[PDB]
Order: sequence, then C-alpha cells, then structure tokens
Amino acid sequence: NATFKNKEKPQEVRKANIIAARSVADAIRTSLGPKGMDKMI
Amino acid sequence: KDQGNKKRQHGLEAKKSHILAARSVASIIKTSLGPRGLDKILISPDGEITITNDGATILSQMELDNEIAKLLVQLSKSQDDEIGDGTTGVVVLASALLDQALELIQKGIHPIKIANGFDEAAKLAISKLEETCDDISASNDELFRDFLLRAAKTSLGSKIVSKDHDRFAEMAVEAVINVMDKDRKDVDFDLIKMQGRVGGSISDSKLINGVILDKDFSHPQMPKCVLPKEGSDGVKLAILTCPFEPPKPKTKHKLDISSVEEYQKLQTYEQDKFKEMIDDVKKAGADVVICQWGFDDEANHLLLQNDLPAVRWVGGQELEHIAISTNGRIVPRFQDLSKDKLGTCSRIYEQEFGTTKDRMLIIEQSKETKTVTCFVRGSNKMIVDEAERALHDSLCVVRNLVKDSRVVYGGGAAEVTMSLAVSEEADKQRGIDQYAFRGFAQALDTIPMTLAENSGLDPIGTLSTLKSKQLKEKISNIGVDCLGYGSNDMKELFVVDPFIGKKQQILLATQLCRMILKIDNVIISGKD
Amino acid sequence: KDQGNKKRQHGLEAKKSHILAARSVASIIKTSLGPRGLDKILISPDGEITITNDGATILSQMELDNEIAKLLVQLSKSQDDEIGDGTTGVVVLASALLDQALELIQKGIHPIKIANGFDEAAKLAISKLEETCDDISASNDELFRDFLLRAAKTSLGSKIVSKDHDRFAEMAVEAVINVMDKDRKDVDFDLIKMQGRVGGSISDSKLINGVILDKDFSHPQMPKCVLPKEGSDGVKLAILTCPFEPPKPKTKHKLDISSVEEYQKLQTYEQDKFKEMIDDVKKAGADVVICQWGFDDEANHLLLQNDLPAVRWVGGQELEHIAISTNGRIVPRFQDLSKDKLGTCSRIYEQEFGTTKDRMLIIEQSKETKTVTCFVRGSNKMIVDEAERALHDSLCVVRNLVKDSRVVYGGGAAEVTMSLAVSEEADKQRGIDQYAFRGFAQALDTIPMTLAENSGLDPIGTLSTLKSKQLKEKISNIGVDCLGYGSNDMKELFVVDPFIGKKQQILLATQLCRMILKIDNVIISGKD
Amino acid sequence: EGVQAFIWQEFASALEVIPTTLAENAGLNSIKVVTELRSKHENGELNDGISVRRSGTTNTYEEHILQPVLVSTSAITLASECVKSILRIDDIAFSR
Amino acid sequence: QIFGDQVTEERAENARLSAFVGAIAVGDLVKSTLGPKGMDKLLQSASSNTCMVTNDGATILKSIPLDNPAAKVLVNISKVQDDEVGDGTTSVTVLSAELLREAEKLIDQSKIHPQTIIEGYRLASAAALDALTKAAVDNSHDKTMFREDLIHIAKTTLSSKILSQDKDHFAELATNAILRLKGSTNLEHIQIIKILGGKLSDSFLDEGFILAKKFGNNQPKRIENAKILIANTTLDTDKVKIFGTKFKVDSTAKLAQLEKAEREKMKNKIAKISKFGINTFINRQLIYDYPEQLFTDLGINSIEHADFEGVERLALVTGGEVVSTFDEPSKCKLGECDVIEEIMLGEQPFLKFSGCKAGEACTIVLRGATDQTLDEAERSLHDALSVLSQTTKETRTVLGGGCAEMVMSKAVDTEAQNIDGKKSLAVEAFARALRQLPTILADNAGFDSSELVSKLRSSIYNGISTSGLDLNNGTIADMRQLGIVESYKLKRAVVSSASEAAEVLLRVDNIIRARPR
Amino acid sequence: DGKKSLAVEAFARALRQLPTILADNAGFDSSELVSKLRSSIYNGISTSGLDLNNGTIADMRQLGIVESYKLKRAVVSSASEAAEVLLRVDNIIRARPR
Ligand SMILES: Nc1ncnc2c1ncn2[C@@H]1O[C@H](COP(=O)(O)OP(=O)(O)O)[C@@H](O)[C@H]1O
Ligand SMILES: Nc1ncnc2c1ncn2[C@@H]1O[C@H](COP(=O)(O)OP(=O)(O)O)[C@@H](O)[C@H]1O
Ligand SMILES: Nc1ncnc2c1ncn2[C@@H]1O[C@H](COP(=O)(O)OP(=O)(O)O)[C@@H](O)[C@H]1O
Ligand SMILES: Nc1ncnc2c1ncn2[C@@H]1O[C@H](COP(=O)(O)OP(=O)(O)O)[C@@H](O)[C@H]1O
Ligand code: BEF
Ligand code: BEF
Ligand code: BEF
Ligand SMILES: [Mg+2]
Ligand SMILES: [Mg+2]
Ligand SMILES: [Mg+2]
Repeated sequence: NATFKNKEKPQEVRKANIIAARSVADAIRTSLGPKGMDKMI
Repeated sequence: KDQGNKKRQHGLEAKKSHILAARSVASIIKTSLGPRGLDKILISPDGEITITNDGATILSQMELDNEIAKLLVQLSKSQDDEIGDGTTGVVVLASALLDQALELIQKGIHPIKIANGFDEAAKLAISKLEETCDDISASNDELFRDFLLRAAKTSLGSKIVSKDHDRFAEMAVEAVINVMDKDRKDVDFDLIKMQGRVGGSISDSKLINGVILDKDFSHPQMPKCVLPKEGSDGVKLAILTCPFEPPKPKTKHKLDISSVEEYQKLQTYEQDKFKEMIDDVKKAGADVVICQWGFDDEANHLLLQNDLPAVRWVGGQELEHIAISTNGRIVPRFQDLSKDKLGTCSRIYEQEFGTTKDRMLIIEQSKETKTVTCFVRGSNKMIVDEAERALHDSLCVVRNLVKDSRVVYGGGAAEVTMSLAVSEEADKQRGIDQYAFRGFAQALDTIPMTLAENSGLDPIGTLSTLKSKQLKEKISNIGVDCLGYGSNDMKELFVVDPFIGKKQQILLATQLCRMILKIDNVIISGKD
Repeated sequence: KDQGNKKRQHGLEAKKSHILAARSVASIIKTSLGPRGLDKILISPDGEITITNDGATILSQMELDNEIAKLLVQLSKSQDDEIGDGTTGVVVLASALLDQALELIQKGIHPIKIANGFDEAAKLAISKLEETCDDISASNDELFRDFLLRAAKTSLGSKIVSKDHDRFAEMAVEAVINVMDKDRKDVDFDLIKMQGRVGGSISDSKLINGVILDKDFSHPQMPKCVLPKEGSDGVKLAILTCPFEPPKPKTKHKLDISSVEEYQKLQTYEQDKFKEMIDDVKKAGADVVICQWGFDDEANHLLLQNDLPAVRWVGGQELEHIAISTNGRIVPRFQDLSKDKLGTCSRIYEQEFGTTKDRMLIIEQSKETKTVTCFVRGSNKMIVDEAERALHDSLCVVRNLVKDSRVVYGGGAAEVTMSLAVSEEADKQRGIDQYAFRGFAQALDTIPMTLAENSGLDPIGTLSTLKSKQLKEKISNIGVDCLGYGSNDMKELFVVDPFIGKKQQILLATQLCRMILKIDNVIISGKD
Repeated sequence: EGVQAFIWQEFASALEVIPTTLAENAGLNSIKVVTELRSKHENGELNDGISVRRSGTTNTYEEHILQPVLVSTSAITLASECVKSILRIDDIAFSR
Repeated sequence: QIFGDQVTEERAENARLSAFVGAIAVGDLVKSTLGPKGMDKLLQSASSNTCMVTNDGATILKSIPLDNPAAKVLVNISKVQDDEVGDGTTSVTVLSAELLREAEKLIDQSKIHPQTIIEGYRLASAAALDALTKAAVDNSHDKTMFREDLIHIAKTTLSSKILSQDKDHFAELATNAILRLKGSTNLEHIQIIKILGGKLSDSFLDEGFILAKKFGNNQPKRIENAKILIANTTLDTDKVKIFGTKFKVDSTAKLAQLEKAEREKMKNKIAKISKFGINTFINRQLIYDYPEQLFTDLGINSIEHADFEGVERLALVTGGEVVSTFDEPSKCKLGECDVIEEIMLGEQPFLKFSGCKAGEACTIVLRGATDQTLDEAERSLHDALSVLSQTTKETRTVLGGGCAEMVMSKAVDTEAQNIDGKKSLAVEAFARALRQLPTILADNAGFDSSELVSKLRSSIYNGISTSGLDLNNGTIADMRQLGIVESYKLKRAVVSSASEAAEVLLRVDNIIRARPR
Repeated sequence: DGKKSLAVEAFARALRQLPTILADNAGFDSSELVSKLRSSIYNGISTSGLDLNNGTIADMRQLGIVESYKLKRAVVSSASEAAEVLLRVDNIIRARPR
C-alpha cells in the first residue's frame, strides 16, 4: 500500500533495553530452587 | 602460548553473542528485502561511494570485525556466486533461524541436537517445494521467452533500475539466449561484456550486438563509419596480433653493420617493408584493420591512403570479442592474411559522447552474435555502477532458468509453502524434533512477514492470510500484496523466482546454522 | 625595558587599524539602531545568556581585546550613564566620523588638524539644534504629561517591549513624576525599585504604589491580607530595627550566676520580657510589624495571638522603602514606639504566584507615594531582564525631560538639521576646514541612512528627500518613514528625542574622535 | 481475538520460565518436565509440580512444598508492571 | 580584528540558523512526550546511577544540557509554564518551536523581514488567544457540576503518563485532594509519600492524613478522641536568648544546685503545657529523654520532630495553631481528631490520624513496583494537582484533544483575511504552527496525522468548534461529549508563553559567546 | 492516487523554485514575481518569462532567450535520477578510513 511511514526509528532502543536488561535475569537464573547456587561478590 | 591478549567464550554468553551478532547484521539488510526495499550507501576506506540493494555487495563492504558477521558476509557471498540473486535474503532466513535456535536452547535443548533437527525439517521443505514447483522449458517456445522474462523482471523490482524495468529485463533475457545453447545450458559470462559509461539516463542503456572498446581510429583523417563496401557480404576486417613495424628477432640482435653496403640495404629494407604489410592486408581483401599492438608513423599513413581504417592496440579479451562477434580468425604474422579469416561484421562507427573528449567506438552485427555487450548509461556513476549490478542480477536469474527451468512463485509464498508443510510434520514429530521443525518453519515466516513490514502491512496479518489461503485451497502460490494490485497470487501478478536458486538459499542458511551451533568454544587473539 | 613581547604602531598602518576597528564594532550594532532594529544574544563566559537592543549593554558584554573597541565600549557606556538612551547610536556616529576622518588623511590632511575641524563643525550643529528645538514644560500641564509620554514611547520602539509599548510608556512617565519635583528636577532612582519576576507575559507588568519584598508573613497562622482596621486612617504598621529577642549588650557578657537566686530571676526575665515588646507595639497602636531582624519562637507566637502580622528580616533599602512609602519613622528600641511614627499604608497582602512555592508579598498605598515599584513580568527570564532594561531606558528619557524640557524630533531628522546647517558653513569655510565640516556633516548622514537601511529604504534616496524637504520648507523636523504611515514629519508621527541627550551624544562621539586622532604612536605589551 | 490473544498467549508462555530454570538447575530435562507437567496439569491442578527431591513431577502440596500465596501474587504484579514502565522508554538521552 | 581568544560571532544568516536549529532541535526532543499515546525518555546525570524515566516535558528540558542560546530560551520557557500552571510544559515548547520553524520558512525562502513576521504573529496571537477566551465556557457556579468539570481535567491531564492506565482512579484522588483544601493554591499542603510494592492502582489518599515519625519512648500505640497541642518550642536546654550567662560557683555543690536547677526549668515548662489538657503533644522541635519521660508518665503522647511543614499539615487537619508560648493555656486553638493510630506501610511505621476537623492538608500514598515508576508517578500526579489547584483559582475551561488550538486556528486563519500583504503570511503561519499540535498529537498515536488533522480542521472549519481527536478509534469525535476539558489558563498560557519565545528570538540578528573560563 | 499526488505536486513545486532562485539573485521580491509568472503560464501564454531587469515578466520568445532543448531536458532528467537514488537510501556506512 502507500500510507504513514514513521520517519523515526529508535525502535532499536527498546530491543536494546530488553537485551541489556534480560542479561541481568540471566546471571540470576542459576540461583533458583533447591539446586540454586550462591554468588560470591 | 601467548596467554595474554587471548579471550575465550562458551555458551552462557557466547551463543547469545553470536546469535545476536547475526540478528544485528540482519536488522540492517532486512530493510532491503522487497520491491519496496531500500539501498545502502557504503563507503570504501579510500573514499569510494557506492549505493546498492544487492545483499552480497553490502555485507562485503561493511568492514566488520565480529567473527559471526564475517561468516554471514560469505553466506550472502557464496549464494551470489552460485545463483546471483539470493544475497539479500539468504542472510535474513539464516538469522531468523539462529534467533529461533537460541530461543530453544534456554529451554534445555542441545545446540547440536537442534542442528540435526533443522537439517531435517529443511530437507523436507526443499521437497515440498521440489514437488509444488512448475516447469517452463517443457511447455512452449514463445512462452518460455515470456516466463524467462517474467522472472528477470521480478528479479529487478527491488532495484533503482525498477524505473525502466521493462527494458532492463528484456535485455537480460536476450543477453543470455545469445551465448548459451539449450543443450549445454551453459552461460559463460565472458561472452557477455558488461560495460557501462556515463550519460543520459539509465533508459539510454542499450544492448550492443558486437562490442565497444575505446579508439580514435588510428589516423585522424580516417573515416568515421564503415559501409559494407558495395554489395559485399557486410564488412570484412583484419584481426591480426602482429605489429605494423619492421619485424624483429626474439633472442638477441646486434645486426653488425660492417659498411655502407649493408646499411644501404637496411635503408631500403624498412622502407618497402611497410609496404609488405600494408599490401598484405589489402590482398586478404579487408576493409578495416584491428591490430593488437600499435603501428609506426609510416605504417599508419599508408593505412590511410589505402583506405584501411585502423585500430592501434586492442587488449586480449578485446581483440577476442571482435573475432567471435565477426566470425574471424586471430592471424599471427602478416603473410597469414586471407579473405577467409577476416571478420564478417556488419558495421563500424566512431561513437561520439556529449562533449567528452574520450569518444570511443563500436562494432555492430545486426544478427544475434555469440557476444553481447550490455552498454549501461546513467545520470551519475552510482546509478550506473548499481544498474550494472542490477542488470547482472537479472542476467543470472535467466541463466538459472535454462539450467533448471523449474520456477516457484515467490512473493514470500514459496517460503510459506515450506513453513506450512514443515510445520505439519512437526505435530507428527513430537518430543525434541518437534521444537526444531516448529522453529525452522517459524523462522521462515519472517521472510514474508518482512516483506509485509516493508510494504506496510501488518506482519501477523498477512501471514495468517497467506497461510490460510494457501491451505483452505491448495499448498500452491499465494503471495504478499507487496505493491498492491488486486490481490495475492503471485501467478497472476507474475512474481517468479527460479527454483534452483531458492533451494540453494534455504540450504545455505540451515547449513551455516548447523556450523555456528556446533561451536561451543571460541579463542580469539589480537594483532601483535 | 622588556623589549620583546612589545609591538609598535604609527599612522601608515596604525590609523587604518584603529579606524577600521571602530568601523567593525559599528557594523555589528548598526543593525540595532531603529524601531525596526534587532537584538543580540550575548553570552557570559560563565554561561549567562542575555538578549538586548541596548547599545551600552551589548558592547560591554563583547569580551574584546582591540584597544580602540575598548574605547567605543566606554563611549556607549558613558553616554548610558549621562542620559540613558544614546548608546546604540553614539557609537554609530562616532565610527562614521572616524571613517570620514581617515578618508581625508590619505589626501594629505593632518590628523590633529582634522580634529579641530570636527570639534568646530560640531559646536555649530549643537547650536543649529539648540535653536530649532522646542519646549514642553513651559506650554501646558496636560500636554506636558502627553509630550513627556510621547517621548517615553518613541524611546521604546526599538525594544521587545514595543509589543505593549502603550503600557510600558505610561508606566515610565508615572514612575518618574512620583519621585522628583518640578523645582529640583531631580529623579533619584533609589526612589524607584525596578524589581521584576517571571510569569504571565510582559503585559502583566504593573506598577506598584509601595514595594514588594519576599516574606511568608512570620507565623503561618497569620492573616494573608490586612484591612485598614475599621474606620481608621488606612493601616498603621511598625517599622522597627530591633530584634524581637531578649536584649543583649554590645561590649561583653559573662552574666556571672552565683546561685539559683539570680538564675531564678533571669528565668522569669526572658519570659515576660517577650511581653515587654509584644505589648510595646500594641501600645503604639499598630496593625502589622516590619522588623529588620528575626524573632524568637516565643516572640513570634505572641505576635500571632495579638493579631500582629509580622515581617521577620527586611533589608536596609527594604525597610527604608516601607518607611518612605507609608510615611513612618525607623524606630530603634522597643519603647520608642508611638501611634505617630507608625506607617500609614493603605493595605498589605501576601501575593500568590502560579504554584511557585516562593510567594512573596506586597504593600500598596492608592495615592502616589514617594516610591514606585515597576514590577516586571515575562514568559521567560530574558524577556523580563530585557524588558526591565527597556523600561529603564524610557524612565531615563522621562528624567531628561524634566531636567531640560527641550525636545528635538528624531527619526533621523534631528541629525539632518545639523548635517544641513554644518554643510552650509562648509562652503564658507573653504581650504582645509572645508573638508572637515563636509566630513562631520557627512558622517552624520549615516545615522538617518542607517535607519532607512533597516526599515528597507534606499539610503541615498531617503536622505535626498529628508534634506530637500527640510530645506525647501524650513530647517525643521522631517524624519524617515521608519515604519510607514502617511509620510515624514516626526511631529505628526509623534517621534521625539530629548534635546539634552542628543547634544551629549553628538559631542561624546566627536570628542572620542578628537582623542583617537591625536594618537600617532602606540606601544602594547603582553601578559607576562 | 487477534492482538489480545497473541499477547496473552506469550504471557502465559512466559511464566513457564520458573519451572524451566527450576528444572534446569536440577540438571533435569526441562522440555521433559515442562510438558510432563503440562499434561499432568490437564487432569490434576494447582498441585502437580516439579520436586527436586522426587526428581520428576509429583504433587507439590502433599510433598509439603508450600509457598505463601502472597509471594507469587506480588511477583507477577510487580514484574508485569515493571515491563510497562520499561516498554514506555522510547529513547535515552544522557543528561547531567 | 576586535574580540579575541575563542569569542565567537554569528552574523545574520549564521545567527538566525543557530537559533532556529536550536529551538527546532529542542522541540523535536519532546514531541514524543505528548499526546495520550506518547512515550517516556530515560535520562542519567553526573551520578550515572541516577536514571529516571519521564513524560514531563519541562523535566526533560530542564535536565538536558545545552550550549545553544535559542534552546536554553525554550528550556527556560518550559520551566516558567511549569510554574504558573504546572502543566502544558510540552505543548508549549513544541508550539513555540514550530512557530519558529514556520518562520525561517517565511524568511530563508519567501524573503520576508523577521520584524514583519513578528508584525503578523503579534496579530495572529491576539486573534488566537482571543478566540480562546471567546469560546471558553466555565462552571464557577454550580459547585456540584464544576466537580464533574474539574475531575475531567485531571482525567485527561493524566493520560500520556503512566497513570494514564488507572487514570480514572487518580482522577478522583487529585480532585478530592484539591477540594479537601479548597483555597490555598499552594500544593505544599498535600504530602505525597511513596513506597515500593504492588500496582499503582494501590495508591490512595488517606483522608485522615498519615504522618511519619513514631511517638514517645513507648507510649500508647494509639490515641483516642485525641486533643492535640501542636507546638514548636525549644526542647533541649533553654535560656532562649540571654546568651552569655555563665555559672561561676566556688564549690561543686553550688554547681550541683544550678544543675538540678536547669532540669527544673524543664519540669516547669513541661508543666505549663500539661495544664493545656491534651492527650497528645506534637512538637516541630525535638524533645530529649527527660522532657519526654515527663509525658510518658502523664499519658500525654510525645511526638517530636515534624519540622515546619510537618506541623502546618497537622495544624490544618486537626485545626490547631502552631504556638510556642504556653505562658497561658486557652487563647490557643487546640487541634483534635478521632484516632492517632500507628499503621504499617510495607515494612515501615506511620501514624494514621483519622476524622480530623476538615483536613485542609492531606497525604497521598503512591505505590509502584520500582523507584522509577514512583518518582514519575510522583510528578505525573503533580501535573494534576497543579492544574486543578489553579482551576479553583480560575474556573474557566475549554475542550482540548486538538479542538482548542484548532479553534484558534480557524480564528487566525480567518483574521488573516483582513490584512496587509506580507504580514498576512506570518498570520497564516501562526494558525499553521498551532495546527501542528493536533498533528504531532495524532502522529504519536500512529494515525495518518496529515489525513486526520485535515478532517478535524474541516469540522472546526465548517462550524462545530467542538470536535477533537479520539486518539483510539483514530476518528474525530466530540470532546465536550468525551470529557476532555482543559484549564483555560493552561492553553491560554501556552499560546501566550510561546509567542513571546518567538518574538524574542526572531529579533536576534547576532550571537556572541565569550571566552568560556 | 492519494499520497503519490503530493510528490507529484512537490515536483512542479521544486521546479518552480528555479525561476524563484533566479529572480532572487537579481533582487526582486521573488515570491511575488514568480507567482506572477506562474500565473501567466498558468492561464495560457506558456511564453512569458522573467525579465530580470525591469523585474517584470515579459515574453521570452520575444526577447531571444532561447535555450537548448537537450539542455533543459537533461536537467529535468539528470536531477530526477539524483533524487531517486538518494530517497532510496536508508543507511550509510563509512569504513575505517586509512
Ligand atoms: N522442594 C522443592 N522442590 C521443587 N521446588 C522447590 C522446592 N522447594 C522450594 N522450591 C522452589 O525454589 C524456588 C526458588 O527459590 P530461591 O532460589 O530461594 O528463590 P526465591 O525463593 O527467592 O524465589 C521457589 O520458587 C520454589 O518453587
Ligand atoms: N514484485 C514483487 N512482489 C512480491 N514479491 C516480490 C516482488 N519482487 C521481489 N519479491 C520478493 O522479494 C524477494 C527478492 O528480494 P530482494 O530485495 O530482491 O533481495 P534478493 O532478491 O537479493 O534476496 C523475491 O525472491 C520475492 O520473495
Ligand atoms: N518610531 C521611530 N520612528 C522614526 N525614528 C525612530 C523611531 N524610533 C526610534 N527612532 C530613531 O532611532 C533612534 C533610537 O535608536 P535605538 O535603536 O532606540 O538606539 P538608541 O536609542 O539606544 O540609540 C531615535 O533617536 C530616532 O533617531
Ligand atoms: N484523551 C485524550 N484524547 C485526545 N487528546 C488528549 C487526551 N488527553 C490529553 N490530550 C491532549 O494531550 C495534549 C497534552 O499532552 P501532554 O503529554 O499532557 O503534554 P503537556 O505537558 O502539554 O500536558 C493536549 O493537547 C491534550 O489536548
Ligand atoms: F536484492 Be537481491 F540481490 F536481488
Ligand atoms: F537602543 Be537604545 F539603547 F535605546
Ligand atoms: F508533559 Be506534560 F507536562 F503533560
Ligand atoms: Mg532479487
Ligand atoms: Mg532608544
Ligand atoms: Mg499534561
């Protein structure tokens, strides 16, 4: 078709946030449950 | 050894990285897949500016250091090599696959076991297509010419060339017919000089039934054009690889001159010797001379007076096309002339160009020679240099159609037939291979969806329609309304992709996946 | 000494440099002379952004190292000091003069002899104006108010304020009448608080017949407004410079406490001591307290219960305006109260402001006090800070009109009358002073011409018209159609510049010239 | 229908991460326990779960694996709300 | 030469550009933070770990560093608008900037003097601003109707922010919280207290007023029919202001006397207070161990440290008066309420007063799942409390959702019929820029803005002057019919505060930066 | 169609900017002059042009201001190509210059 373009695109900022954010709940995943292991900081 | 400056990756991260790196290469070129696609300005570190919707070309130019990308660089490349049209797409499909593969991994699946899953589901799709495809060669002769064209056209819709896609298409169709035979089915691209120069618009891009080359025509006084020389069989021309200069050894020299005796004989030796050649060619009975190497001031003038237009210095591939174009023989010495080894061309003119002091020349033939010269023109370099690669793209899809008259209707539908068929076999799979098959087919869906995204259609929407319609009726070919027009059905719409290529593509991606996945260990060092 | 890092200039170059440097400073501000002028964003090295058509202000802000410019910086400044309106123009005239002076120099004239030429031709113009000028004070009372205004207005046309120039003008007219007397003819600007805050537009800039100050009104419970306290003579208010806290020495302390005896007496000492003050003010019979320094928690509460709104801490100039505004006396100790030294103001309210948690307060009076407070408002800082200086400009032209009711019609015509008269005396001069007089008058012509340039009129054109018309009729006042309207004649148009200022201006430039020209030697060093 | 269904569908699919990572940490076969638990959930109900002890899927209420109902309530309540104030971010300018 | 050492000059063409670009740039930063379908921007200061997400225009602009005058001018205009009305912070920059954009057009490619572009604008503004007043209906009278009016303002002034979700909820809170004052336009009377945990929909306005700081050493954990003495007086070593009083004795015993002597002053003052007959004594100041012990043993509850604002709040819910002189009970309005019970807000001690004498001071408790959500819901609310707080001090109202400005457009686009030559163009441009607001509004939502606004303008063109943009069906429905009212002061402020911006800038023909230090 | 039209109108618009820029340099109120010109060529004539001296709009064929057809045809062409090749760009990549 031929209608509204969205010249703008910081679409990427969202996926970027999600990925740079999901990487957090990653380091954690390992410590869930009676088989979860502790972290040493 | 060299312990420092050496990093290591392995799964937790690693796989994410790679998968993401692919995905990202993709995100750039996805906006270039479609007849609504867009090009990308790439700049050489030297400063060379290019502009092109061609997949391979883009990813080759992106000077990039990520190892996985380096791989997709070749993925689009290899495909360009084997077919000539996949490029932009092969990577898309590949990435989608990876994202998909990864997704499963965080659910407890083995990377290598997903691999085998994909390879399998793939082989299936290849088949479900190899069965639904249609044939052209074996159906008609005037319709073969048409279908063969209706592909070249579809193959150009995603290029700046699109503007005048009628001509550029019928040009590519022709250019190939004229240098490959229905039996050998071999298109040797050395028999097709893809030469382009600036000027006019891309519209003034014609096809030459001979060759071009750049020459001032030896002596200025010489004529500009060349008639078939009264009632003769067209024009005859000399095709010699011997210099119009006094013959010399090839081992030593030192022609010792004891006295005025011999120097007196050399004197008159070179003198009439120039007549020994100028005569020689006249004898074979030719109109114009095309010599590989230059002539002397004397020898040139003679070629003038004797109405023998000349062509000083003509490269290998050059001289050679002038032969095959005009049906002649490449004559060594001078005495090896003869009216029967000449070139039976149909005309020769010195072509003018705006006010450009260059002003090359041309050699026509009227009847389809065994050499074509797609001579591309444009308002500016980039338009040309792109339009040439755009022409090339089509010329390739025309070659693939003789090497395999099989055709599949693209518009995304070709990829929907797989996704549909492959997903069916998923339910029967169950267990682990179920996730793989679902995945493979699922990645595929991104191809049409992306087309919808670029043509302005809701992805999930066009997909459900394309899937339903291509099921509620027959696992046929119902594509995306990429441009509009009535409705789907690439057939009516005349959207066609050569099968042979499509297979290659839907393989090259799964295979490339199958490699990356097997990588669970990485070790990079620096540049000491 | 210090031979190095020390340069020297002298005539060949030198004079060019200086002359040009002036000229260039000029070229910037010329585009700001006129009711069609434009402002200039200046930025402090700290980061402070200002925007203003004011001459002096601009050239003060241009952090500049050229010595001659440094001089024009003060030239516009000094004039601002003495009048308050010249600024933008005084420099223009000065530069023009210099260019002119220079021009002659390359024809063999002595710099110092041109000087005396200019000083002379000048003195003449000053006279030819001092004669053609008109008078206001000695003519009427309602017309004085009008003329005095018709100047303030003309004085504002080249400012952002222009928008609402009706109000800003009648405001400046008033603000001065109310603090200077027809006899002394002295406007002390300490009697006019030029305070401005943000909000609304510049339109919501009113004039306050009292003062403002920022106060929460001591105790929160306190009322917000203050009535004239039933049938009384307006409101009465305490004006004390003594703190509502237990009195203390001013030399030492060490109130030695031998035993519970005396500590028992101090105990009840501070206690009722707070009543000794709270009572004291009640006795003088006042409504509200305006104390220079803060009060204690106790003393405050009491002021509450006793319906005594309070004003903790009020600056010098602050407390002082509250006196002169309300006709009161600045009372030292507490016992020095009395119903006859109070402040007979007409109202007091705690003024709200948008949602700004600040929320200052005000003290009105109804009848024209001996203190005005032009309270400026605007949509953004810069508009305010400019509008305040814009207000100031007019307030000054109103002060100059009482100090010399003489008026000349500007619009450039005022400068044309000189150029005309001064040029006449040129023909009689002959010889060297002829070139000077011609020059002086010629530089002058740039003033109106520049107005034409900015209002979009051909310079040479408007000049010939302004000159012819102001000669073919009478060496009167025919100005430039700066805005349009019917035609020239600043009189009808109501364009007026106070004479007193105009003289100063047309002097300050010639004098400054007279200095620069005498400089034939320069010696600059660096910053070791 | 349409949009709302796909959204919900994924959200439902999301929650399965808790059992998947649970099962994963146990070294158990996620995909196995997932499904074995989905089906066993088709008949059984809010009791059929993973138990590291039993190393498979059994009743997690009878195995005394009790979890305060509030915990899971303000777990999804918070997470689900969080994403919203994240998905709302459409640009990021560094600003000091 | 002249000038020097890094000073930079921008003449005509240059200056004008610097300016235009700046403003246009600023505007194009906050265009997304408008419209009910608008988005938030995340930012982070000198601490890095000090992020924040927001849809408040003025917020973003206030933070974002800039070197460009013209931009700072716009930033600043935002803080102003943010002051006198608490809202429109975005709508103003945008309309301000778009007007400049529309101007460089009339200059760079039409060749019109900026002063004449001002001439036109100044007129267009008159007409525009006018049509507003001339079309703004109010409900000052009928207090039972203006409640419905006022609640709509919050309803819509809250869309676009996170709260747009449970907007209806906060709608009431705001309304009620303002009404519970009905007077003081100073919002410092409403205390907002936030704490993580659970949905925003869990936020509430304790009509009984909550307070932090627990009372007494271990006093009654709940008062009954409380009679409180709200006071602010020195409660750790007196002698108020006699400073210089030394205690020279000739023996430790004479010290021991004077020592218990001081500790007596406390039992004295503490007594003069007990004489006030109260079951609760709140002091702004503190109250050390001993002066407290007294109370713990008299039953009077000691709730110390509530600063200045902390008392004023209590003194408005309970109805008491500050006081610091107990030199005589009575003549001191004592405050009262039904209960002063201690409650717990997610891991925290608080004092839920109840049934106070018409609380003209309230507490709103905000509940979000992350500090980000709170801090934004914080102002996202303030953007409501501020308008409403003003509309009670300006009952006039007008319909937004495009409508308002679109009306001012048809106004200006009309008065541009009687005009001179060039000026007209600036005038037409004004209405044009104004029209860009509903455009940018619809844009963010995702419709073919061009097409939608042209439909809108068409209704408002041909009568109606009520239609607006339903940014959901993407149609153009009746705003008065949809409760999308907006404060008149607000819109009038934008159309004004912006025009000023424009004029101050169009008038610039040079920029000079000095040698920054 | 709908949107397309707009680009079309824009073309003629840009084209019109040529006489504008032409008149601009001369020093006339270009906006005003070109609008006069376009008005004649609008309402028939197709011959009037800009006398960049009286600042009026006189007849060009009447004033010997002919131009090669190849020239103008070239401009209107060579430019449109420029446009298309650029509008089609949705990314730019500079490599590590050496
Ligand atoms: N006996 C168990 N068998 C299987 N799951 C259990 C068992 N006991 C507790 N768990 C799981 O352990 C999970 C994670 O706990 P933990 O790692 O401590 O993180 P948190 O408790 O903070 O979620 C709980 O959600 C619960 O489902
Ligand atoms: N005219 C069209 N209508 C529908 N589909 C088309 C059309 N033109 C090309 N396509 C789709 O786009 C694909 C080509 O993408 P393109 O952008 O040309 O990159 P490449 O061809 O290099 O992969 C075709 O194979 C087909 O799937
Ligand atoms: N309204 C006007 N019409 C004609 N001349 C005016 C008008 N307004 C100001 N002028 C001229 O411009 C001069 C003021 O210039 P301005 O730009 O205000 O700088 P300054 O007043 O600081 O020199 C007046 O003295 C007069 O010569
Ligand atoms: N429900 C809605 N439907 C259409 N327009 C609305 C709606 N709610 C508020 N608006 C519009 O939102 C605009 C204000 O956007 P906002 O992001 O709140 O910026 P500001 O900071 O100016 O409030 C106003 O023009 C108002 O008319
Ligand atoms: F875009 Be492809 F190379 F046809
Ligand atoms: F421009 Be001036 F200072 F009146
Ligand atoms: F962004 Be606004 F203040 F609603
Ligand atoms: Mg292709
Ligand atoms: Mg002035
Ligand atoms: Mg708002």
